Amino acid sequence: NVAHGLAWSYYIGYLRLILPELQARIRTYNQHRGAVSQRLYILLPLDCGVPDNLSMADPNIRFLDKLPQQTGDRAGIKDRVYSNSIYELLENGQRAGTCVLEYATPLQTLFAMSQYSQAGFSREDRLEQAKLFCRTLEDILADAPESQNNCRLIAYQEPADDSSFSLSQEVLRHLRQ
Amino acid sequence: NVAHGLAWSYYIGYLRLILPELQARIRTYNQHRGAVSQRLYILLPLDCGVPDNLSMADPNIRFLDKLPQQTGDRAGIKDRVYSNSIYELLENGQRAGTCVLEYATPLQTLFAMSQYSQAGFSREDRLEQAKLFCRTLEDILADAPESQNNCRLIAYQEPADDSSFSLSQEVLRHLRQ
Ligand SMILES: O=C(O)CCC(=O)c1cc(-c2c[nH]c3c(F)cccc23)cs1
Ligand SMILES: O=C(O)CCC(=O)c1cc(-c2c[nH]c3c(F)cccc23)cs1
Repeated sequence: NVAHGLAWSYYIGYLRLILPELQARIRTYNQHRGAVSQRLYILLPLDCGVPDNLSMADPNIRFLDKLPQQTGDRAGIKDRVYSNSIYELLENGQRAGTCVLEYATPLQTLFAMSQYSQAGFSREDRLEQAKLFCRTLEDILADAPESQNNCRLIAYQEPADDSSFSLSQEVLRHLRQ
Repeated sequence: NVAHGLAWSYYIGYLRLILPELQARIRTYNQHRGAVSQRLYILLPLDCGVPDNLSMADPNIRFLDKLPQQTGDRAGIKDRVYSNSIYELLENGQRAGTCVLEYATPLQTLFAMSQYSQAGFSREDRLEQAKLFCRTLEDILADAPESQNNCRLIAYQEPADDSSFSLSQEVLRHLRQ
């Protein structure tokens, strides 16, 4: 299935390469008002909507700073640059958590494939494939050596057509545990 | 199939985002001994072997310089950095071409999946899936609006067990046309 390959490729081509150096980069930031959490938090919206600006998805998610960059030679790209962003999570006007946060970009591919006739991916299959992506990635990371309390997947389905939804509260549930 | 999804994800998640700005970045480099070619050259080894150092794959492929970086907000990563590398191609001691060059990183995922028992991808399926990746990507890019004489795929199979192979000569065949 499409989602199976995408989950494996996201581990192999991205997470396996950034997760081993992540806690070092975070420790460095914290040492040079509240330490940044030690894990990469990955947003997995099951509606596969991936905005590029996180603060427009919820005003209580506020960009704070960039992590120091990681670079490595990758596939002929000399000093390929991996950048990641740190966010503050607010709750009733209070800073309640700080963490490295981003969306899983493969879900934006599921979204786009579903709109392109030539991709052979029907619009109505997005949700099932997003669920399959989330399950496959969780199963990969549970057994992966580069994941050492390094990463937390935050999967969520914003309520059917309508009701109240808070992305920042979804992240905070995981941060608190 | 695995390769179908990976080809679509490589277009959607990478090429669609860097190709529109590529000729601008190249024009800038050329203006601020022989101009860099106007296209991104993508190496598609059908054996799915993707080294991170290109000059160790062939001594006639020599790193020259980095393209100026492109940055954009991407999935919550503020100023996500896209770096690309420029190479000189030599032939009998002469510089015969200059171009932005890198490997298609999805082929390294096909290679890795084929070695991981949990990925359900048999070792003997690599070649067929690499061929399918190459065909799917060519068909995507042929109809893609962001590809305007912007990109050239270089697919090759290094001779069965043994005979002479020159990666630099493979790239030069395409550069010359
Ligand atoms: O996506 C960004 O730009 C920030 C994260 C990053 O640098 C990378 C992501 C992947 C990747 C592996 N598989 C993918 C897929 F199936 C769809 C989209 C992206 C990817 C390789 S590197
Ligand atoms: O791979 C690098 O780090 C340099 C190029 C780059 O930045 C990106 C690549 C992709 C990607 C989309 N699909 C992929 C897949 F299936 C396997 C591996 C990578 C990718 C997203 S961004």
